[PDB]
Amino acid sequence: DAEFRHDSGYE
Amino acid sequence: VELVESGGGLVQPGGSLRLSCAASGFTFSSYAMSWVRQAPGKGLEWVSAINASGTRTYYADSVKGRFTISRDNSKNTLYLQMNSLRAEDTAVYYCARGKGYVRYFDVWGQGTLVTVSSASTKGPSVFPLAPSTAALGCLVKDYFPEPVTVSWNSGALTSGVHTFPAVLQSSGLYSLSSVVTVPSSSLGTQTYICNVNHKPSNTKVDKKVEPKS
Amino acid sequence: DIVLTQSPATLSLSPGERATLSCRASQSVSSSYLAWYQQKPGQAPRLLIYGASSRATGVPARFSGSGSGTDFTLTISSLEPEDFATYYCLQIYNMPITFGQGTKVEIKRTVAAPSVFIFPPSDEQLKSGTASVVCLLNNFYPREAKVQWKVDNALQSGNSQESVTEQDSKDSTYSLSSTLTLSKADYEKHKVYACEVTHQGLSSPVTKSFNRG
Ligand SMILES: *[C@@H]1O[C@H](CO)[C@@H](O)[C@H](O)[C@H]1NC(C)=O
Repeated sequence: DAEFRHDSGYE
Repeated sequence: VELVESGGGLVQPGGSLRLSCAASGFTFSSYAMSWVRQAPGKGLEWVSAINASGTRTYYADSVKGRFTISRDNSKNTLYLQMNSLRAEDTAVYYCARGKGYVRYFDVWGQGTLVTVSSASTKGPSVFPLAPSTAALGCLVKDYFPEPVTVSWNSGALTSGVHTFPAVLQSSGLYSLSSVVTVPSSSLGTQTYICNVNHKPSNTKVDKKVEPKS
Repeated sequence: DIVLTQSPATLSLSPGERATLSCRASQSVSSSYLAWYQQKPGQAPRLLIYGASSRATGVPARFSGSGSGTDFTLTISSLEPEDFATYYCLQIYNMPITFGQGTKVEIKRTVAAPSVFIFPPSDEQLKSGTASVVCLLNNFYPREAKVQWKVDNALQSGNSQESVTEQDSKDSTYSLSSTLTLSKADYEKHKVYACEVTHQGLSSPVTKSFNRG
């Protein structure tokens, strides 16, 4: 519930 | 489990506005959060997101560098600071709770309307559309911003009522009509009053609509 | 960015029919991260399906989701009246979070011709130097309708605006308002004001008119 999936560096 | 937004209103282009979302009924600090917007008549557009701790924020390209998402976990509140606002930021903004990484949004706020425009707040003029089954109505003209509400007979009359979506006139002000179809036999016996409320300008009008003399 | 393409853009279906809504992703999306939402006018989105196939609590069994990779489907087995709404898919598999542009599911019903009404400007409005002439097309189906304004047989082009309601919750019809704007001086210069309505339900155009005064 705590974090979003993303590629490193995404702004 | 609820999310309640506030802070919406009218701002000029280049302006700033802060939205808040008050969370209740769950452990706020446990959940990643997001803002999502919807321009009038258009689809849902993701705006910004933040992890549960507030340590990592995320932005859509359209708003990067202009908007800042933040949270205050000790206050069960999510924020969206909007700066350098543009006409195309006009929209209903929703806060949403992430659920699982976050896999979907499971709880949504009620939404808060943000209008970005150089036009000034202005209350409507209310004119009768007099009956010539009969139709009658009220023309709600020259107001800004959205929205206005219309009821008939203080809510007692709903059958056959149509309140049209507002149209932006070339003058930059909105106008809409609300009409009702009623038995011809009732004309001049039954009183028909359109109740108009433009909250942004604190303008309320009750207008009796009758056959013309 | 993962682009979600929803098709068809709109569906017109009868109660009891199967609705099949498609969401195609521009690259593979883990099915755990693909959800479907229902939205009705004035309301926040409501979670229907999460993880491609799981029904949210409270969602009836007639809703089912399926698919994987780049092709996802929401099926409503037998449409109930409360199922007519807009439906969005959402991916939270990778940033930026994206929504499909929505599929609007509308109620099919029988052809219904509009009842047409015309309203002169009120004397009250004339005091302020503008005249609004209103044409109402009431309770028609399908949505497609043409309104033509003539003032002393002069076709009016560009000085009118139209507004259409959502389908009526009782009869699934549309209504439409067209408003012609003139100056008082111009209004007083002419006699015959007419709105001509073309619709599938009308074998020939219907004209409503009044003579000023
Ligand atoms: C965001 O918060 C979550 C939950 O507290 C944590 O696991 C994650 O590492 C944080 N992400 C970043 C990039 O700081």
